[PDB]
Amino acid sequence: GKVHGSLARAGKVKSQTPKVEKQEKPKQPKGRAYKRLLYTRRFVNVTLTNGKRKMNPSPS
Amino acid sequence: IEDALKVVLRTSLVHDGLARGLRESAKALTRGEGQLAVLVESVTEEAISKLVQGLATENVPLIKVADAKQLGEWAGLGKIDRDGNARKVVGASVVVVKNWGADTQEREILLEHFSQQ
Amino acid sequence: GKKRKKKVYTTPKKIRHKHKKVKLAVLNYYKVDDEGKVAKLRKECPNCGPGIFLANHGDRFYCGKCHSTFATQK
Amino acid sequence: KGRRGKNKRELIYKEEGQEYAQITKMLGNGRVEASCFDGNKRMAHIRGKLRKKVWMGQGDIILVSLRDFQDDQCDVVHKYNLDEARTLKNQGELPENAKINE
RNA sequence: UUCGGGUCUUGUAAUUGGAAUGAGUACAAUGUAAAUACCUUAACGAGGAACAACUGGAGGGCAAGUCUGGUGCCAGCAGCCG
Ligand SMILES: [Mg+2]
Ligand SMILES: [Mg+2]
Ligand SMILES: [Mg+2]
Ligand SMILES: [Mg+2]
Ligand SMILES: [Mg+2]
Ligand SMILES: [Mg+2]
Ligand SMILES: [Zn+2]
Repeated sequence: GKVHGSLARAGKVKSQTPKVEKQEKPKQPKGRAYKRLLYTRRFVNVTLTNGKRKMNPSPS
Repeated sequence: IEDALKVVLRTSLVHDGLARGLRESAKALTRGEGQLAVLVESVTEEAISKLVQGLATENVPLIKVADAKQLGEWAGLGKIDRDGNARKVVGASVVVVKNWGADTQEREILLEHFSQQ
Repeated sequence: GKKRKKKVYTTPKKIRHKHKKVKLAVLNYYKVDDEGKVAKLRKECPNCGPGIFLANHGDRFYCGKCHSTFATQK
Repeated sequence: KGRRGKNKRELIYKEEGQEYAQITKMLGNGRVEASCFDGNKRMAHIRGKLRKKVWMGQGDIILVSLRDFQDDQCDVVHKYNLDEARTLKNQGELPENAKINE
């Protein structure tokens, strides 16, 4: 109707959200190895050349 | 053996005259339409085969090939789709040629042997 | 510019008139005379042609190849 | 000024923590006070989506949702415009000690 | 003549190997008043090297999403603008 239930349930969206499980996500190399990964990501494997970096773009 | 039964089935399929199943076979053989009639030995209770034998004598010639499963498998029942036999199960258990289609090689020879000796 | 009420029905149900899966109607149709002649059963259609069996209901034998043509008393 | 605006419904029944109430007087700052049909005078706040979109006045049966932690206050949700109020009186979900007609 | 040798390099792969080693154990010894611990060192101690890095944040300020789904001026977020 006007409202599905009692408004101000004090935690409504948390109570009702579809709780999606976490993923597996193989281990990221953390430390200087993270600098490995990231430096290779940006400055030697140059990915987007036109205009700006646009790094982490929306897939569409 | 039986390499022309496939061929004549395909030729009649070209002209769409296969009395598939049994009811079409009966209605056609009571008429002067069915040319070749195949009933298989692998029929349960043998009443249908017995009736086919009684009727076809009366469109007289028949061929008594057994194992209708493979018959309807390659008699033109279903669809090949990919390379071969793309279906769960299929069969006819009785077939009748009403229209010849093609000719050449083995049309009336083994029918003369089987039905007219 | 309008919200529609649900179509509530005061009607129990009407289902598809299912066709009857008849098991071997031809044995019902024919009659074998001991490995030889074979007779047919209950009529043959003159309006449609030989081989088309007719319908048994009562005081009338009925067509169904050309259904409306033949329904006559016998 | 309807060009600036966003531009036959049915009633809605109370559901497990909300009640029909009759406004007794309209208070300032956008608040209001209503008798709930329990023998109680509660303080209702005019909720959003409601403030200056649809109005309300004294002597109007109107739906209000309670807040589970502080019963003494509540927030009004859904209004009833004088004809399904009679229907509300008819269906008997709320006591008929309060008739409102002009 | 389109090629295409990747001919020279860089990256990306739940493909695939053998190297190297400490956190931990622990012979001992040293270390100490006595000792722990460190500094050495036998033997042990890496495969997903589960021997797993969190904490905040991705509108601006301010580096980073106009991706997905959920809620729908409610819940909430937001130091300020919102
Ligand atoms: Mg407009
Ligand atoms: Mg309010
Ligand atoms: Mg670790
Ligand atoms: Mg956050
Ligand atoms: Mg995070
Ligand atoms: Mg930024
Ligand atoms: Zn007829």
